[PDB]
Amino acid sequence: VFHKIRNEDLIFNESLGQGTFTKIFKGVRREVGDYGQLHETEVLLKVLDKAHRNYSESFFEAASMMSKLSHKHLVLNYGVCFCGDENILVQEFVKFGSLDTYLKKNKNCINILWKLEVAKQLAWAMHFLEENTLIHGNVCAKNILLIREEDRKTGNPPFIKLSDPGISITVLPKDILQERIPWVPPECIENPKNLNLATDKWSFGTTLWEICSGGDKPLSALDSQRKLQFYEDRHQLPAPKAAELANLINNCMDYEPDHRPSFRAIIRDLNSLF
Ligand SMILES: Cc1cccc(Nc2nc(N)nc(CSc3nccn3C)n2)c1
Repeated sequence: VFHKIRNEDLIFNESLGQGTFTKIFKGVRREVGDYGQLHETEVLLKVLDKAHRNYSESFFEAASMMSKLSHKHLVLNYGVCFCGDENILVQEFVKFGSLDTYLKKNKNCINILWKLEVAKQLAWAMHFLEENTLIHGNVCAKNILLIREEDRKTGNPPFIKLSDPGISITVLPKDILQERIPWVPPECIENPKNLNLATDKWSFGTTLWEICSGGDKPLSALDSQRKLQFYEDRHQLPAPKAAELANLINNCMDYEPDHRPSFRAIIRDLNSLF
């Protein structure tokens, strides 16, 4: 159960746009920290309308279940504000934000070894979730958060976290799932009840395609109906220009869910590209 944060300890400063049925803000939380020190902590606030009850329950149950598994590559949620007509997730503010925007802002001037390190870190997060049999269900580059940039002097790589899962595709409207092709796997387009650990292997492949493509969105030129035809004709994504990960992408985006490799196997594969 999330720690309850009082509305009077939350300051909303900047509107940052929308997620899927969420409104996003930057703000500050006033809190008591270690040694009793009084802090004003930068937070990322995700607002859900309590009138969308099924969506809010799904969102917060997913955030809560993943925050029960503390891990270096999983986002920190500080708690929640049951804030009148809205329920608000109070999350850590990750300094460099979403990875797809970061890669665009850096004009894909990122070397393959950087991409390999981020891919390995996500794979280790996903292996942890797999070992815990916890489905994330919305793995994508917008949900990879860059804590720190590479530091060439120390040799330290970039460091990422995986963000909260959001509303489950088992409750979302079908038209939203189709818009989310090719992150949502073919079996879930056929029936959202096919959500499974295998779902995250597919979406991991799509996310590696994003990373290798400098934050482009696959199939962006296709409307929903052509995205369904993509899957009907069982096509595979084009190799990214950073084609070093094309084989892994295709191996994870296997139309047969039971053939998608374990994250332990994915990590070994990534290591062998060094
Ligand atoms: C540089 C910068 C700019 C904006 C936000 C951050 N920090 C951040 N921290 C967290 N925890 N999560 C996210 C993604 S939330 C989302 N969904 C839809 C839109 N936005 C913004 N960004 C950093």
